[PDB]
Amino acid sequence: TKYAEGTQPFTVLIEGNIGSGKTTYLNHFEKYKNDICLLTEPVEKWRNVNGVNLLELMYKDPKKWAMPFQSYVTLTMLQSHTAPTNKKLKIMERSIFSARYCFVENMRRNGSLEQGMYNTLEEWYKFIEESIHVQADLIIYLRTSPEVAYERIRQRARSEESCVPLKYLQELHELHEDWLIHQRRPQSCKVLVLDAD
Amino acid sequence: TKYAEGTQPFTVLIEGNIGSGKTTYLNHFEKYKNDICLLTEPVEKWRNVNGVNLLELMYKDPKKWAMPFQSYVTLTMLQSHTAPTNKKLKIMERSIFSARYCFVENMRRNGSLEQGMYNTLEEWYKFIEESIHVQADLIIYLRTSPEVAYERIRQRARSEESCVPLKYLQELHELHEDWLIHQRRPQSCKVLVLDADLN
Amino acid sequence: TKYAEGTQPFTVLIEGNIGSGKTTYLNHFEKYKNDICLLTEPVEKWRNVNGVNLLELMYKDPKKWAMPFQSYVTLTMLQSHTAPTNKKLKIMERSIFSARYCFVENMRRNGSLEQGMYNTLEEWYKFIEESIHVQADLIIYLRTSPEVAYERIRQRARSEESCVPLKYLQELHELHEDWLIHQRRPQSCKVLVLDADL
Amino acid sequence: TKYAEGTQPFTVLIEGNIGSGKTTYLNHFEKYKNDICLLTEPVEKWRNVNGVNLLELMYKDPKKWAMPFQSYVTLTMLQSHTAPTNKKLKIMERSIFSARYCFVENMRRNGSLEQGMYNTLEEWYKFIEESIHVQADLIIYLRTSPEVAYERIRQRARSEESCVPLKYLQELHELHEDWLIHQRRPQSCKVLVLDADL
Ligand SMILES: Nc1ccn([C@H]2C[C@H](O)[C@@H](COP(=O)(O)OP(=O)(O)OP(=O)(O)O)O2)c(=O)n1
Ligand SMILES: Nc1ccn([C@H]2C[C@H](O)[C@@H](COP(=O)(O)OP(=O)(O)OP(=O)(O)O)O2)c(=O)n1
Ligand SMILES: Nc1ccn([C@H]2C[C@H](O)[C@@H](COP(=O)(O)OP(=O)(O)OP(=O)(O)O)O2)c(=O)n1
Ligand SMILES: Nc1ccn([C@H]2C[C@H](O)[C@@H](COP(=O)(O)OP(=O)(O)OP(=O)(O)O)O2)c(=O)n1
Repeated sequence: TKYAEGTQPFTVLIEGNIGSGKTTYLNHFEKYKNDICLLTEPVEKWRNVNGVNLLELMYKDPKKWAMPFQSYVTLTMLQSHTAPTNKKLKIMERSIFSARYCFVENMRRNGSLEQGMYNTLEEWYKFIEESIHVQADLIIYLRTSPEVAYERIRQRARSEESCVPLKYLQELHELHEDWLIHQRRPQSCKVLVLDAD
Repeated sequence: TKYAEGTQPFTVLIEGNIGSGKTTYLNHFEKYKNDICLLTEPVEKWRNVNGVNLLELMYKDPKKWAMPFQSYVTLTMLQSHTAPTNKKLKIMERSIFSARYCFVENMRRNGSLEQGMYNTLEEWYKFIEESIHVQADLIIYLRTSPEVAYERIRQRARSEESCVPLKYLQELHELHEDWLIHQRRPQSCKVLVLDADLN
Repeated sequence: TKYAEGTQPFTVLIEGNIGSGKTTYLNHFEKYKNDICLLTEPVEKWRNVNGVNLLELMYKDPKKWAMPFQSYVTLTMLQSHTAPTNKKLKIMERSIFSARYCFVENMRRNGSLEQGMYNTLEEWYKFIEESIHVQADLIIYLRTSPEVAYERIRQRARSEESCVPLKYLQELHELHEDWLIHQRRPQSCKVLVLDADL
Repeated sequence: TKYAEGTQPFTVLIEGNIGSGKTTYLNHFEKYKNDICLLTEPVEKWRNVNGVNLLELMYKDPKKWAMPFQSYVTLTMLQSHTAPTNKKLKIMERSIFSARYCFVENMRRNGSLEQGMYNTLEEWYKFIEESIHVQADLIIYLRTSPEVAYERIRQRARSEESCVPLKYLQELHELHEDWLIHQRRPQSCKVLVLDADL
C-alpha cells in the first residue's frame, strides 16, 4: 500500500524534448480548469528553490550540481504525481519517468553524474517504485527532430540554456525515442505520438 | 495514509555521537534475533554502494559528495524504517532523524552543503514526513562526551574518519543534545539517556 | 477559523498592470457607493505613511526600501480584504495576490529584494494564508499591452514613477498573464478578462 | 473573532535582556514536556531562515536589515503564540511584546530603523492586535543588570554579537524595565520578577 494509492484520477503526462512545446500545448487546456487538474511548467520551481536557481547551477557545474538538481526534479514530480484532487482528469508537464529514463541516464552517459551519484539516484528510484503511487494512464509524446527543438531553444533564449549544444538535444531525443517509441524501458502505459515539428 | 502505516511494531532507535558504541549496544540483542527485528550498522551500506564508497568520497570532497551521501543515508534509513517484519519489536541503529537534525544541519553550518543542496534535502524531508510512516516509540541515547567519542574513533581507526577533528564531534554532540535532551526539534517520542562514557 | 472568515460579501478584485486603468474602471461604480463597498486606489496610502512616502523611497533606493514597501502594501491589502461591511458586494483595487505573485516576485528576480528579504515576505504570506480570510469571488483583469500601460504612466507623470522603464512593465505584464491567464499560481477564482487597450 | 481565539492554554512568557538566561531557565521545564507546551530558543530560527542568517545581516547592516529582521521575529513569535496544543500550559521564550516595546523601539531611537520602516512595523502591530489573538497570562522577567547581561554575552561569544556595545544593553535594560517594572506600555498581565544576577 503506497502513498497516494487509490486517490488519483486518470492521468495524462505531457512529454517531449526540451523546447518541444509542452507548456504551449498545455495552455490549450486552460478553459477546462474546473474539470482538469493541470500541473504545468515545473521549470519555474527548479529556478527558484527558496531563491536558489538549481537549473542555473546545474548547467554551470554539472559534476557538482546535477545530482541535487535531478534529486530536486524527482521530488517536484513526486509532489505533482501525488497531489490530491477531486477533478476527474489530471494532466502534467513531464514526469518522474523522463527524469529517470532520459535526463539522469544521459547525465551518467556524458559523465556529469559520477557512478556514486547515479547509483544513489537509481536506488532512490527503486525505493520510490515500492513506496509511492505514480498514476499514469496516457503519455502524450510531442515528437520533434533535435534540430527543431534546438531552434525553439535558441529562440526562447533562457540564460541557463545558453551553452546547450545540439548534440545534447540529439542524445535526449534518442532517449525519449528509446522510451516512448521503442519500448526499451519497463514502463508501461499507453502513448499518443504527436508531430510537434 | 502513508507508506508503511499500520505495518510497524514498537520501534526503538539507538542514537548517539560517532563512536558512542551503538553497534556494540545493539550487539547484545543478537541472541534474540528471532524475537526482534534488528537493523544495525548502516555505515556498511554507505561504504559500498555497488562498489562505490560514498563515506570516503564525502570525507575527501564534502562540497561535491556530501549531498549524495546524505541523500543515500536518508534512503537507507527509510529502507530500514519501512522494512516489513512479523516481530513485535524493531530496533534500529540511528534514524532519518539524526541525518536531518544532526548531520545535514552540521554540514550546512560548516559549508559542506551549499544552500541549494541543503534546501533540496529539507524539501525532501518535508515530503517524506507526508508520504512515509516512520515508527519511533523510544529512542535510546548513548550520551557520551566528545572526548570519549573521539578516542574510540582514533582507536577504531577507519581510513574514512582519519581527518575528523574533535571540533566536528563537539558540534555533533551539541546537536544530539539539542534534539534528545533539550527537545528543540519537532520530533517527539520518549528518550532514554544512558551514560555511554564507561566501559 | 481565520480573522474575517464568514464576515465578507461577494468580492471582486480589479487587477492589471501599472497604468492599466484600475481606478478609472472602479470609478464607474461610484454612483452605487451605498450598495457597494468600494476600496480604491491604495497607492494614495503608500505615498503617505504619517508623512513618509514609501513608494518614492522604494523607487529611489529599492535594495533598502522595497522590503518595507511591499510589507506595507501587504498590510493595506489585508486591511481592505478584512474591512467590515454590511453591503452585498465588495470591490477592491488590487489585492494581496498581485503583491506576492507579481511585484514581490519581480523585485526578487531583479535584485531589489535580496534573498533573506524575499524569504521573509514569503514566510509571512504562508502565515497570512493560515490566519487571515481573504474573500475572492471574481477577479476582473484589465488586460493591456506593455506599451499602452507605459504611455499612460508617462501621461500621468507621478514623480515617483519617472524612472520606470518599459522593460519593467513587460516583466509585470508577463507575471499578470502567468497568474490570471495561464493559472500557474496556486490561487484560483474566476477571472474576467477585459481589453483595456481601449 | 481573532485567529486562534479560544484555542490557547494559560500562557507564560519568559522575558529579559539579551544573555539574561531565558533558555537556561526554560531548560528546567524539559522533564515536564508531556504536560507543558515549551517553545524555546527562537534565535535559532532568526539565524537560519532557509539558510539565511538574518541575525548576522541585521548586526552587520542594521539600516538595511533591521526592518526585515524584526518583521521575521514578529512572524516567529506569532507562529509560537498561535501554535495549537492540547496541553494545559504553554511556556514561550520571549514574545511579540518585547520585539515591539523593546527592540523595535530601541532601533528607532538609535536610527537603525528610519521612520518609514518603524511606521510600517507599528502599523502591522496595530493590525496584529485586531486580527490575531495573543494569549499572555504571566510574564516571568529575568531581571539582570546591563553589566551581567553584557558579561554573559561576551562569554557566550556568538559571532553575530561580537560588536555589541554596553550602551546597547543599557538601553534594552531600561526598555524591559519601562515595560515590565514601570507599567509604561499599554499591555498588562501579571509580571513575576526574578533576580537573574544570581
Ligand atoms: N529531468 C529534467 C527535466 C528538465 N531538465 C532541464 C532541461 C531544460 O533546460 C529545462 C526545462 O526543460 P523541459 O523540457 O522540462 O521544459 P521546457 O520549458 O523546455 O519545455 P517546453 O519548452 O516543451 O514547454 O530543465 C533537466 O535537466 N532534467
Ligand atoms: N547521517 C549520517 C550518519 C553517519 N555519518 C557518518 C559519521 C561516521 O563517519 C560514519 C558512521 O557514524 P555512526 O555514528 O552512524 O556509526 P558508528 O559505527 O561510528 O557508530 P558506533 O561507533 O557508535 O557503533 O558515518 C554521516 O556523516 N551522516
Ligand atoms: N504591490 C505593489 C503594488 C503597486 N506597486 C507600484 C506600481 C506603481 O508605481 C504604484 C501603483 O501601481 P498600481 O498598478 O497599483 O496603481 P495605479 O494607480 O498605477 O493603477 P491604474 O493606473 O491602473 O489605476 O505602486 C508596487 O511597487 N507594488
Ligand atoms: N526582537 C528581538 C529579539 C532578539 N534580538 C536579538 C538580540 C540578540 O542578539 C539575539 C538573541 O537574543 P535573545 O535575548 O532573544 O536570546 P538569548 O539566547 O540571548 O537569550 P538568553 O541568553 O537569555 O537565553 O536576538 C533582536 O535583535 N530583536
